[PDB]
Amino acid sequence: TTHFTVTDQWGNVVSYTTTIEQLFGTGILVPGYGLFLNNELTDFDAIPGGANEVQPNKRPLSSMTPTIVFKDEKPVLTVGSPGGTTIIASVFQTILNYFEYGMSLQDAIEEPRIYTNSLTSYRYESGMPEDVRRKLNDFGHKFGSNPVDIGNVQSIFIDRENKTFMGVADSSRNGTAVGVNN
Amino acid sequence: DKVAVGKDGMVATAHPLASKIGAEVLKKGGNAIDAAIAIQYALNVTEPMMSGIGGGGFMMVYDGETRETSIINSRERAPEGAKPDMFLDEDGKVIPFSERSRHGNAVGVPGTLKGLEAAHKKWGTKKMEDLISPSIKLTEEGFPIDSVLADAIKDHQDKLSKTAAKDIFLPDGEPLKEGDILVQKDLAKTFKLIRKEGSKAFYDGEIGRAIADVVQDFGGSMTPDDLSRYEVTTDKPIWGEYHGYDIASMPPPSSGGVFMLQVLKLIDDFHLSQYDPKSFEKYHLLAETMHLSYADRAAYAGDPEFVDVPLRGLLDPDYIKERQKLISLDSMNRDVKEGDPWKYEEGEPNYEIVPQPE
Ligand SMILES: [Ca+2]
Repeated sequence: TTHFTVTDQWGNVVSYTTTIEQLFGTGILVPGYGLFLNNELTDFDAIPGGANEVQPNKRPLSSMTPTIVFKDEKPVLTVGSPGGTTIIASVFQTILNYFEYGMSLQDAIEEPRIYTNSLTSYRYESGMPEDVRRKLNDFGHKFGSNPVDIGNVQSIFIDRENKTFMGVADSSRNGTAVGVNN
Repeated sequence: DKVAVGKDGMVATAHPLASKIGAEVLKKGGNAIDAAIAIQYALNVTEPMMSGIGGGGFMMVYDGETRETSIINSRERAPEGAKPDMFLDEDGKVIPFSERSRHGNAVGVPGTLKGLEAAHKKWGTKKMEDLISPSIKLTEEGFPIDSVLADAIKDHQDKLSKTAAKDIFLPDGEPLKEGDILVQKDLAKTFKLIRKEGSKAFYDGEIGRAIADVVQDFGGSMTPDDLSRYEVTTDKPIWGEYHGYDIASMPPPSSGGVFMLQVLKLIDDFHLSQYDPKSFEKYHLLAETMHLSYADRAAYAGDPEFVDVPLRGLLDPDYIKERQKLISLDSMNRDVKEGDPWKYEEGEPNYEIVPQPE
């Protein structure tokens, strides 16, 4: 999955998450045509009967979370990330860090993230202190002892006080932010 | 760079070449939608493991003229021959993830290209040939791969070794390394076709027939009729409020918007800035909250064309307080079942709650 975002001189704001499911999807490349085919349908539940069971013509449940934050009716911040079920964690933690902690946009993005969807499934990024991790485990959590990168947030802040934009790309890939001055 | 400023526009993407392509569109007077289209094509070439015309996505757009926020939803669909039990073997056992994720039954009908065409019809100001052309050149003439792509090839070499990927990505049996030139002649040919003919070549044409044929070759059921049936949809966002700000995010058939909003609503009353960002207290409260929200997601989230998602109940302030009884620094909560958001809805679910293996 990948997330990107664009703002222009007319006030349009784009926040776009896009995917083929796993890296390279199925791995199948269309013979003669060069494009990888998604494995998206494995986002459906394998045991049927539930909200996200397989049906013909149905769309498998996503966790993609392209977002635009507004203040007084106008966009101020775009957020989104790859990562499957972890996307919810990346996006909410970015928003918490920027608005509740008052971090810079880049610090909000680079702050180590955690994710846990169950009592037996945990992930954390490097920079989570080791002692604190172990103390959380003593308390009942199940963090492993190796970090993993979580998500890949690209974001634009729309600075209406100064009539400018600020873009940030996450360190977890080689993404970049590029401004435009006409 | 990782951080940039600009007066007249801004792009942020996961690949430097795609960011440059989208910034150039803006420098030449295109709008953010034109640039986004060019960026998707570019990422399909340079970051081919992550997205492209073989997948789908959610493109959220705030329109600076109308002041409306809408979403071009190009999520893939199951073909008509898909069946509820297709991920189970004939004894009812779940087919292992590595296997089922490589099989043709996994392939949804792709939407991305129809998504780009819907966005261009609504908002485009540059011709589609201009927006695809930079990516034709990257595909046909090549570019030096980055580390993320080199790593991905190495990590997925077994999967790629089984398909027509192998001669491009694993030449002479060895993954391409960082800095090696990646040439994608077939992908270029495909982009030329789309440049000439539009999406008919894909959804009612030669590319489509090759998609259906290779899906069937790998055991799936997709047909050309599945391809010609597809169209994207346009969604309104799900909205919430946080810290004095209004947040627009992605509704069902994503879980993302509603559960991101729900996490924020659950944690807001704990005033987490009172705790250091790397404190036990912040991490614990986040972990306890996530366990609750992910459990509601497992129970209640799916494609709203088919199933009724209790969006109002999931975010009702009473329901948030119910769930918050289970989020405390005093103890580790092991009561992590879904809650009952339907108490705060008019109706009931039109499905069962079905445990899924982890
Ligand atoms: Ca990180």
